[PDB]
Amino acid sequence: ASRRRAMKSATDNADDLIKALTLAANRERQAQITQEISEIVGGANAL
Amino acid sequence: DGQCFLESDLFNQGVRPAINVGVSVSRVGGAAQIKAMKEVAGSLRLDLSQ
Amino acid sequence: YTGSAIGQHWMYNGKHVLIVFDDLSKQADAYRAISLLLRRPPGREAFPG
Amino acid sequence: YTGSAIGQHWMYNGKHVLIVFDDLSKQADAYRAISLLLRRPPGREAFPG
Amino acid sequence: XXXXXXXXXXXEEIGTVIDAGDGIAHVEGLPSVMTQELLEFPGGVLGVALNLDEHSVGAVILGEFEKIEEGQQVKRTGEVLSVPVGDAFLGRVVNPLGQPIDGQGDIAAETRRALELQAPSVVQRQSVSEPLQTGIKAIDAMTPIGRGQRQLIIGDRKTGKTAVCVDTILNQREAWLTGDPKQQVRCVYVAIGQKGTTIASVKRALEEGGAMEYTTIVAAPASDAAGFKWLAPYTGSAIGQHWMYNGKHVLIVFDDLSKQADAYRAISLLLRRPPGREAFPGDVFYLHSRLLERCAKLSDELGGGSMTGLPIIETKANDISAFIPTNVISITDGQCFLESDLFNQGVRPAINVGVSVSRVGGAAQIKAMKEVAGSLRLDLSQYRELEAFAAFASDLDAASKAQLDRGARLVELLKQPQYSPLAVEEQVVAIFLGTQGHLDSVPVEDVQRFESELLEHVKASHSDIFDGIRETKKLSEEAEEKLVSVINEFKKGFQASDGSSVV
Amino acid sequence: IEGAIEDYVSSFREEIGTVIDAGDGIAHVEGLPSVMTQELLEFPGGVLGVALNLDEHSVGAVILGEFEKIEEGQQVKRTGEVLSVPVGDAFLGRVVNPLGQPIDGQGDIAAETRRALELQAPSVVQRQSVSEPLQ
Amino acid sequence: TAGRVVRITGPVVDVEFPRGSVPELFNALHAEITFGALAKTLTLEVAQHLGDSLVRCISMQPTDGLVRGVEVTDTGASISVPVGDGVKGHVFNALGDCLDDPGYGKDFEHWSIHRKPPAFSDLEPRTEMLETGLKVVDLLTPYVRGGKIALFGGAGVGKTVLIQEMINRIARNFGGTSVFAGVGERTREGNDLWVELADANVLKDTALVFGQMDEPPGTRMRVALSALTMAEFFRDEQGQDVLLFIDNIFRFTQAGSEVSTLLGRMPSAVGYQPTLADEMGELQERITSTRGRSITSMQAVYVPADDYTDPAPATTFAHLDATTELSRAVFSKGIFPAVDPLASSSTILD
Amino acid sequence: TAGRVVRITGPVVDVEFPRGSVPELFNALHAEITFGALAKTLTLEVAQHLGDSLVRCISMQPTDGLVRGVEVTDTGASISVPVGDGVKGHVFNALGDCLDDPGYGKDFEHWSIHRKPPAFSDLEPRTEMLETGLKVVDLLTPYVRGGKIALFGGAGVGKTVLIQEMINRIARNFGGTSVFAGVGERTREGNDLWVELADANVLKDTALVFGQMDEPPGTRMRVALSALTMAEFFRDEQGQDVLLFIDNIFRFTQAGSEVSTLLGRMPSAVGYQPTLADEMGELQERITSTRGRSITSMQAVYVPADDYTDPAPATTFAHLDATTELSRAVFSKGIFPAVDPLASSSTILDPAIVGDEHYRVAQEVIRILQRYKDLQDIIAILGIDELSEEDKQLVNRARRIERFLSQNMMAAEQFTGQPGSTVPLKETIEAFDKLTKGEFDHLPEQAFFLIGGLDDLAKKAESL
Amino acid sequence: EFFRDEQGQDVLLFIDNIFRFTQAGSEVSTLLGRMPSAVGYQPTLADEMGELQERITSTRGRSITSMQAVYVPADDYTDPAPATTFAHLDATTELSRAVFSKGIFPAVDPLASSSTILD
Ligand SMILES: Nc1ncnc2c1ncn2[C@@H]1O[C@H](COP(=O)(O)OP(=O)(O)OP(=O)(O)O)[C@@H](O)[C@H]1O
Ligand SMILES: Nc1ncnc2c1ncn2[C@@H]1O[C@H](COP(=O)(O)OP(=O)(O)O)[C@@H](O)[C@H]1O
Ligand SMILES: [Mg+2]
Ligand SMILES: [Mg+2]
Repeated sequence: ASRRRAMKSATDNADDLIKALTLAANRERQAQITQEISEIVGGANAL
Repeated sequence: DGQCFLESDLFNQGVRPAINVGVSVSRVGGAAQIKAMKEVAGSLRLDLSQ
Repeated sequence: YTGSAIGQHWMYNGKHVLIVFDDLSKQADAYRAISLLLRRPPGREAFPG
Repeated sequence: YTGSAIGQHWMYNGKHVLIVFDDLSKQADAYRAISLLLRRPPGREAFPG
Repeated sequence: XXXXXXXXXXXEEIGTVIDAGDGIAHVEGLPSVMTQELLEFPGGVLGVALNLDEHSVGAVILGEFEKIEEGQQVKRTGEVLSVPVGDAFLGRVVNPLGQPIDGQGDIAAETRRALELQAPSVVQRQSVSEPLQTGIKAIDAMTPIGRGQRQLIIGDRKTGKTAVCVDTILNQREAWLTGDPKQQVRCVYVAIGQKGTTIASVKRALEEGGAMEYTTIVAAPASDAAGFKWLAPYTGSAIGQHWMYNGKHVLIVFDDLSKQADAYRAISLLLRRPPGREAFPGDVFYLHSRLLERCAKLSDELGGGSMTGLPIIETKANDISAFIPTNVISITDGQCFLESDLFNQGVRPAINVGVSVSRVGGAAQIKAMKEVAGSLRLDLSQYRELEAFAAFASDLDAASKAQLDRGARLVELLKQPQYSPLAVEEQVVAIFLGTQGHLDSVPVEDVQRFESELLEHVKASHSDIFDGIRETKKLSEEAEEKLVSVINEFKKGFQASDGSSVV
Repeated sequence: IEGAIEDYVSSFREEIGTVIDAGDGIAHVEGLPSVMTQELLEFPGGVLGVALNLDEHSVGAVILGEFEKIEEGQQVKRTGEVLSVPVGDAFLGRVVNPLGQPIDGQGDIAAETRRALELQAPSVVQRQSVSEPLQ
Repeated sequence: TAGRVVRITGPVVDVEFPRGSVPELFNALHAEITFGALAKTLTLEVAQHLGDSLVRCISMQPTDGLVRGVEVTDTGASISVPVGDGVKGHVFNALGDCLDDPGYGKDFEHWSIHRKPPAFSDLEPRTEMLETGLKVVDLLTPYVRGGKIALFGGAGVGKTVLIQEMINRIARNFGGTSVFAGVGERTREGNDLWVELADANVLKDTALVFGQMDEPPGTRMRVALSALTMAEFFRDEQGQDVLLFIDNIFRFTQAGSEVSTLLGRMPSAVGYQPTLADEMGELQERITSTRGRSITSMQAVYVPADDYTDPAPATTFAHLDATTELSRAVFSKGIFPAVDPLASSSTILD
Repeated sequence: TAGRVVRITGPVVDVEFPRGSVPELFNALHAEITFGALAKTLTLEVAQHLGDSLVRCISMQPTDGLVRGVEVTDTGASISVPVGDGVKGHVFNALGDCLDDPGYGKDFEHWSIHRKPPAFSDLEPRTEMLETGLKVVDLLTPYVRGGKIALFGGAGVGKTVLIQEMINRIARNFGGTSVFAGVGERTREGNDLWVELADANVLKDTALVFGQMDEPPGTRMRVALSALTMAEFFRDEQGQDVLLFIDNIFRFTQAGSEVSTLLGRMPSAVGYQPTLADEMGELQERITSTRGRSITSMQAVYVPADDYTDPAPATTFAHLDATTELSRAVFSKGIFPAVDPLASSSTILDPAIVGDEHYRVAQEVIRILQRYKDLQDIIAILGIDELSEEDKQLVNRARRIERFLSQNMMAAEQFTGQPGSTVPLKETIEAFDKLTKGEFDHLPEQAFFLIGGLDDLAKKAESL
Repeated sequence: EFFRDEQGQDVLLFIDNIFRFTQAGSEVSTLLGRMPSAVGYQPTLADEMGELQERITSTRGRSITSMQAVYVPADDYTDPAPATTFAHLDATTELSRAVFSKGIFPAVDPLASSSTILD
């Protein structure tokens, strides 16, 4: 029974970790795309 | 209209061709299948999802 | 485009055709090159609009 | 580069030399600054081409 | 000789638009135009002369840029970027240009004030030592707002930010009805990028509550051009500052300030300025600080006025560590983070008691509330962690269980419905009920009713409680004994929705 | 004055342009007032272009393959047709380049018709619902 | 008075006009493409004024075959689309030209697609619930009259069935009419929709406007405003409640970003146009109730990489009041109309 | 003869001068704005020469109201600030104008804010430890008397609390003369500080220069130089030892970027100016303790989006001898002052300077906390119970060590009401040695929060 | 190519490292006047690299065995240069730092590496 309780707790913790990691990864995706576009456009505006 | 996804992990695990049947879709669907195939494959997707 | 043009003649005459494009990512890359050489304005992932 | 020249003199005169560069990331930053002030279009991560 | 020859040689201006695109224009002529001068175009449209080149002037167009075209005449207004201002704005809905949008009538403006007037310096200001009652138990108890303070209302989509600020505006009516300007707070509600229906709903709520006697709305709805969204906070602060320097007390709400950042991003990128982090231009900080530093309490040598700011910021998925959130957190004197994970469960207003802070602190809190409630913050934080622990404790000591029930009943106490601001004289009693433990015998499901009824009990009989609190701002023992007597008398008459009495 | 300028301009039967610039697979050709977007341009070395860009001063033409042979000053003649490819049943079993020319060397191709590369697609009213399998 | 094409770069065309006759921006211009295999009359929308009487325009149709120096004739108005009762039951493109019967609707009253939202004084001061008559919708996720409802799903979850149902609902319970904006829609899927709505005989009460993917982004951008203009006419002049379907709004945003890039405007964040929020507002704020009549909207909304922080969904979801998600796990049980009661949500449930 | 304005773009102004009378770089120019209540005299600083007798200048005041064609007169010298023993006790701005007394300092000696750093031959490294009385600082990041100290962190994690606390720890007793440069921090904090330094009677021995956020970037970047000039005057001429507080120095680089985007220079990485490292270095190298004299500097560094990799903090890391680094995560745990023990560093934390007893304890604590920070990835999922005993025994005291690094600072008294605590170095060493050896492993974690010394630890534990 | 065509004696061509080719191309691009593409390579990358790679082919009756080493910037196998090079090859022995750090040497990634003759 204690194994049940602790494994449910671990599943919930893993769910919240997946949520936070997904959020951070999406922010990194957006930041990467924005930095790439800013670099391309700075190169364009240099010429 | 429809996307068939081929993923390398399934390719290595032994599933070849590597169609990720759980994510590949077709918006046309059964209209493209002959009746003999509907009589059979209908339950296939549910079985593989379970 | 020329593959599709060759297919369309069969299509409009009442034939059934199958077209495989292998692969359009390099079509997009080639168009990106052509466009950037013409000094057209780039957008996301350096592709034109 | 001047460090490398002071080294190469001893080197080619038959001596053994040791050169420590502390640190080359600052040289990359300075070269970036110089190139951007000269208005060369930068490459990846704003570094000179 | 050369000087006289030079003089002999040297011996109503109108310009022309040469280029126009997407909310910006370039104008020929106007040699004598001032920077940031409010130009006007034939179509009944205004513009701000940002860039003055050697041959042409760059003008950001305010309003309908559709009406502009090449070859149009442009003429000076002779006024630096400015808005009309006066007492007549009280009760009107105006666009960033000071023009009426409600169709209620013209504006009997007193004067005109420029937007770029610098904030009061270090030597002119005074300490925030005066309470701006918001009427939200979860705020006035733990995160008090002082007059001259900047309190961020940062939160997630659909979390009751506008509701909280409307409650804060409504609560000031009890003071407005007194004629003394020292209590007579007046308000401005700057709407940036909000839906027109939401602005109409706020207008309606304030009218129904009587708040429109003293509230001014500046509306930059999502439909209008980026320039209106960019100016709306500055024109709101300009309307406020005229009252502020005259010795009035002002309350400014910005709803919401992130969309001004987005509008300035748009404007900057259309001018082709190189963007920085999150595609924002490098000077968004000088946007939000230039706006929020205007808010202050002035020294008595300059008039004892003040202006209080409640900026709202929308956070992407509660990522408080984003660029604009951290920039505004670095400007304001505190934040009340409204967590969505609590809002959906029913904790409303969803103030995160752990992350929320008032960096002025208890200096602006009245002594009664300061004594009754000052323990509540840490008790609720430790209750939250105790709950996070006990959620999976098969058994635990009786003391933990009692602290857990006390915390649950305090949390149930803090919440209150929309548009129901409670006077401080009632908030102190509402928090007394909980902190001193008189709720220890009422079931959770009834607590919110219990309090709301008792405040009416004490309202009909034994008014000397609220009056004694109000007239001295401290809860004296001669009143506390009558309070406890009334509480115990009411407990016998009250009954729960189910089960036994409440002792 | 306009009359003399117009006389001189018109004195300049089909028009011929001149390459003013070339590099990395592109060529800028001045002249050709009547050129149209995506017209096949033929240069003197036998190489072809598409004329994908039309500025005030000069056409920008992407060059198909044999770029090296281009030089400044070369005469650029225009073909009177937008990009077109031959079509027919003779293509079955052949390998062709994007211009319909045989690349397998088995021999010529008995072209049957010619079609533009950028013709309009069948519209909403012309189509039918998919009900037949592609096994 | 007529202009001349001076530059051509992809879908973008620059036109020089006589000194005094420069057209107002967003005006529609007509030009000719005379090559036989590509014969067209080309529609250009004025985007900017560049000076020297040059005008930067984006083409609504392919520029292939276009020649320099060709005559351009200003129409003196914005892109205009036909409005009236006869618009019901027919398929239109963004430019208001019929696809089911070429030449239909020329005699109809034409309205500019670029028109302002209602004044502040005309808006309803409070949100009224819409009693559509479906149990799950009315109970778990009530809809708002004149609000926006996001719709999630796909094939095999009953989407088009829900569309036909809401059309019948509006046409029989409220006496209104439906408008369907196929913003960036598949041509095959549009023919399927046309034949399905014809088979159910709800087409007589639905106006279809398809901006296809086959055509450049300007048209994919303006199709939504055309459909919303027909809906506005039905709201104001005929006095009917209207239900506007937008499928898919993310492609409105995408087309806006692409047109922004072609015009050479610097991109913002992850890569949308700088005017993203204002450009979406000028559409959504227009979908509202006034003077007793309402335009309700159902909006299918894609979410790239299923993150709700991307500026496109982040901007879209700020404007919309309800969310209905269809689930295959509910459809497979025989539960129609398959609305997921837990994933779906609504902000008027208070 | 004088020049004329010919272009205006925000605070940046281009001025044309007669053929042969062009001003040198960093020269100050005066121009007039005469609209109305907005009228004022603008000071412009020459930043570039554009050729054809045209020069580009940075305005120290908002350009609103400046019309083209107005005349501009060259002062022939850089922006000059007052210096002298009379500077102490009053408040100044970037241009040398006293705010407490407008006419004050006009008659004092004036020094140019632009000066070259001291010769390398006159530099000498400092090693004398400074005892602040904060456990985490004194243990893991010992400050240097006469060195450069910095406090990093994001928004809302303790810059101001800890900065005024360090003011109480050093300036309240420092025998020398203090200078406080407010570079782009909020004005309300400046007023609070001006009041507090008078309440504590320290004001008479310190000078204040303010450049708060409302001011345009041009002066917002020069405020630091303005204050540094007074600091280095007190250093080189009076021979006194000096404390130079600066908050916040990141806003200097931010204003540099703002002015850079206007000057027309191409952007670097995420959007800062080029020469970022060169401007920051020209600023920081002037703040150094030359041979025979000392200038102790404590700086605050902002970190946007908590991105410690942002080029500006990453650049300023190179100039500092001690670097306390705050963190969001530690702040969320309720730890205060919320210093990250593993990221922060100090160059004098070596046995030759601090002694073996100090070094061994510091490194054992770092080892324990590092093992803890490595196990965190499992702790977050499966809890402490999954760990083996050698790891669990370690984590149990790791949590306690972490929490014990907290302290009830004097500055926080105004928020928590709990009085402040100062602890001597030896007692901190003893306490952390005992903790690592386990002499306190039997007490509960909550006992360790915000204590202070060991006797207060016992007193608190007795109550639980 | 001389050894291949004019003599017919089979030959082994080794190239180390063929990424520096397109790298130098990218270095000269911005100076020539080409607008930079994605992460910062020249736009001509695909065709500039193909004009080279297609020459190493072994026409019938006369073989060339090519062995070319490719650098992967930032260990980012997604970078346009490796992603373009991958198409021109029959066998790819993809090394990885993750394996090298485990002491496995020659450190080939068994999973990513591929060959067309494994039929
Ligand atoms: N005091 C309250 N108690 C319970 N629910 C509330 C309260 N205030 C607001 N709400 C809920 O939130 C809705 C309005 O929230 P509000 O408009 O303040 O959100 P918001 O933060 O302004 O979001 P947005 O900025 O997107 O409009 C109400 O319709 C109601 O559902
Ligand atoms: N020991 C502590 N206990 C409680 N609160 C603290 C403590 N230390 C700091 N704080 C809080 O942290 C805040 C610090 O804000 P500040 O450092 O000025 O942020 P920033 O400099 O980024 O604007 C203060 O308002 C204070 O209330
Ligand atoms: Mg709101
Ligand atoms: Mg601070």
